[PDB]
Amino acid sequence: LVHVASVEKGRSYEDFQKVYNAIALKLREDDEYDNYIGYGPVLVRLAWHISGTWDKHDNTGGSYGGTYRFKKEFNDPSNAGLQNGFKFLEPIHKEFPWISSGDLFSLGGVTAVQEMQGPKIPWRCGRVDTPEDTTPDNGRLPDADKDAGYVRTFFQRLNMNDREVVALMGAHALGKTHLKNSGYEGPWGAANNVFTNEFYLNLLNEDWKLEKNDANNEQWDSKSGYMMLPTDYSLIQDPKYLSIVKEYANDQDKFFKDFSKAFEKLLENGITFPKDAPSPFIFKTLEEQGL
Ligand code: HEM
Repeated sequence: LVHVASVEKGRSYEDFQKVYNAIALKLREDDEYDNYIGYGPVLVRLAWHISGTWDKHDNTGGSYGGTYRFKKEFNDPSNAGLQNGFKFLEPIHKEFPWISSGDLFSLGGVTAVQEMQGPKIPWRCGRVDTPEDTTPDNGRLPDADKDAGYVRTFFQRLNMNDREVVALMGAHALGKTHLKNSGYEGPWGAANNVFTNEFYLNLLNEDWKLEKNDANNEQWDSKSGYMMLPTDYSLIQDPKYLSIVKEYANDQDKFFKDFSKAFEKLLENGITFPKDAPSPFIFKTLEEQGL
């Protein structure tokens, strides 16, 4: 497979900045979702799950085709709870019917990180909707009940190295786990709709206790009322991952710079960009525009 990026016919930077502004205004407005966390966290989880199906060996999956819109991927057990993010974006797609599904789903993730005071993420347009038979089969997204060796091996399929894996996992400062979606329950931290290096500081400074939860799954719980998945706690059990966790815990700016690069790479895997194509767009926040 080759997937060539094709700009939506006749659209420029200003068009995409209007879709970003529509998503960001609705993030502001629907602030009550999930006990006042807001939709920002489920939207960056949606952008990672539609990208995370990519396989570097045959170029299948990834964000390009927008195939989450199809039943098979939509109903994947690993995507439980993402229907909420889909439903959020659906009025925005009726307002801007020209944008492709993969461009809308990935842009939702970018808009959410930046509106939650995160780093600017360069974003490229050009994903093209592909047919229902290009939809990847279920089972390509990662399990949470595993160790550092599984994590390393998993992310190799998306050719992410150690630094990129640790930077990307820092998005778990956002939102929370929900028992009915995944068999896990609880937040990773206190400031869960502000993008900060809090995940790393919690992993290094809390007194974590291994416990079983109500779904019979294990998770690491702290006195503070926070939790960590087996795969998160893996990052301090592996010596290579632990030196990077310490780095980001001591330097949020380095975490932001590395997260920015790794998240753009994740959203663009599998896509070939012609050099006639526009450079990556840097969108302004509502705040920068006075809106
Ligand atoms: C080995 C890797 C990963 C595993 C096993 C994993 C697993 C999970 C699980 C089990 C949840 C809870 C779902 C729920 O009950 O609602 C979750 C939530 C979330 N994940 Fe991850 N994750 C991984 C990587 C990532 C990455 C790479 C990102 C983003 C760059 C990410 C972003 C999120 C976000 C923001 C949420 C919160 C969503 C919400 O609050 O509804 N995760 N993750």
